[PDB]
Amino acid sequence: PPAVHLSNGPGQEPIAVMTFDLTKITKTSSSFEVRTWDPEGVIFYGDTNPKDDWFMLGLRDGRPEIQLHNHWAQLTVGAGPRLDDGRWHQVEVKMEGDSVLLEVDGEEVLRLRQVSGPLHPIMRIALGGLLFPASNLRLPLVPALDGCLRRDSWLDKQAEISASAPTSLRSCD
Amino acid sequence: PPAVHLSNGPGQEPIAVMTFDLTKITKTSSSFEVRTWDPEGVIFYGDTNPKDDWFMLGLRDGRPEIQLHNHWAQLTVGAGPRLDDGRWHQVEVKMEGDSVLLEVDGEEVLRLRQVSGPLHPIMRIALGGLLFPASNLRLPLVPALDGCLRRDSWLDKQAEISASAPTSLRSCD
Ligand SMILES: C#C[C@]1(O)CC[C@H]2[C@@H]3CCC4=CC(=O)CC[C@@H]4[C@H]3CC[C@@]21CC
Ligand SMILES: C#C[C@]1(O)CC[C@H]2[C@@H]3CCC4=CC(=O)CC[C@@H]4[C@H]3CC[C@@]21CC
Ligand SMILES: [Ca+2]
Ligand SMILES: [Ca+2]
Ligand SMILES: [Zn+2]
Ligand SMILES: [Zn+2]
Repeated sequence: PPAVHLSNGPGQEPIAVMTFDLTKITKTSSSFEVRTWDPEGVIFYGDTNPKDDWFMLGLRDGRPEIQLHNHWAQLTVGAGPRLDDGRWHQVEVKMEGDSVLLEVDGEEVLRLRQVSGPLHPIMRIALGGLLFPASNLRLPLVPALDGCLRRDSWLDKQAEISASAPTSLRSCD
Repeated sequence: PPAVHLSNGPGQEPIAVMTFDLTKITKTSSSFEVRTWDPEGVIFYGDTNPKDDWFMLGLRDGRPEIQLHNHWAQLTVGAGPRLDDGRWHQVEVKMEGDSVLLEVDGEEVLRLRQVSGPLHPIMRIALGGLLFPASNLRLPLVPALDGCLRRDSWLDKQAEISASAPTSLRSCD
C-alpha cells in the first residue's frame, strides 16, 4: 500500500488535519502502520478544544509517549518497545469505556484508565504535528517526525466532516 | 533464594510493612521477583500519607497496574506483558527525576512522567496489601494476591526505620 511522509520539510506543522462530527462517531478507534528511525516526534494529535481537551501520541527516546489533557485527567506517559528501528509497526489507539488503550504490533502495551467520560461538537485529528505550539505541551518535545505512515484508519470515516493539508502529501515511494 | 507468600490467608492485609526516613533515603528504587497465577491483586503499596500521597503497584487482568495519587498527579495505568503465567518475573520500580519507571524482565514497559516533585518525613511500604480500604483506591480491585516474592530490595535499607508483620511470613517452600 501507498505510504506517506509524516513531516513536510521543516516539520513545524501537521501534514494533514481531519475534522469529525463527535455526535456521529460510532467507531472510537484509530489504526495505522509507521516506520521510522527518528526517536522523537508527534505521530498524531487530537482535540475537541486545543486549550483544555486534547491528546497526543508520539515518540520520545524511540518509544510511544502519550500526553493527554482534559476534565478528568492530565498526564504524560511513555510505554511499549522502541519503534525507531526502521521496521513497520502496527499501532492501534482505542477507547474502551473510560480508558484509552494503545496496542503495538498486536500487543496491548498501555491502558490509561479513567481518562474520558461522556463520549464538544467537533474533534480534530492532526497527523505529524500539533494544533498548538510545542511549548504548550505538558512536556515539550520537537514535533518533527521523520517517518512513514500507511494503512491508516482514523475514527469513523462516516463522521468525517472535512480534511485539510497545509501542503501536498509526499509519498514514501 | 527463599521466597515468601504474598498474601496471608484471607488477603485482607499486607504481609509486611516497612517504614523509612525520607530524608535518609539515597536509593530511590525497589526490585524483586514475583511468580503467580493470580490475575488481580496488590504487589506493593507505598505512601507518605494514606490520604493524599500514595502509590500502588499490582496486577489487573494479569498485567501490571499502577495507581498513584499526590500533589502533582493522580492516575490509574496498566502496562507491560501479563505476569500471571506462573513464571518468575524480575520487576523494578524506580524514580528517575520527576518520573517513575517500571521495568519488567529487563525491559522498560512504563514511564510515568511529571508525577513527583521535591524528593513528608516518612514513607511506608506495604507488601501484598494496602494501608487503607480497597474501596479508597482510584479504581478498586480485590487486593489479595496469590503469588510468591523473592530477592526483594526495598528503597534504601540504611534508611529503614522499622518493619512489621501482621502475622508470621509464610515461605513458598
Ligand atoms: C473527546 C475527547 C478527548 O477527551 C480529547 C481528545 C480525545 C482523543 C483523540 C484521539 C483519539 C483517537 C482514537 O482513535 C481513539 C480515542 C482518542 C481520543 C480519546 C478521547 C480524548 C482524549 C482522552
Ligand atoms: C514521596 C512520594 C510519592 O509521591 C508517594 C509514594 C511514593 C512511591 C512509593 C513506592 C516507590 C518505591 C520505589 O522504589 C521507587 C519510587 C516509588 C515512590 C515514588 C514517589 C511517590 C509516588 C509518586
Ligand atoms: Ca524527530
Ligand atoms: Ca487475587
Ligand atoms: Zn471539554
Ligand atoms: Zn504531600
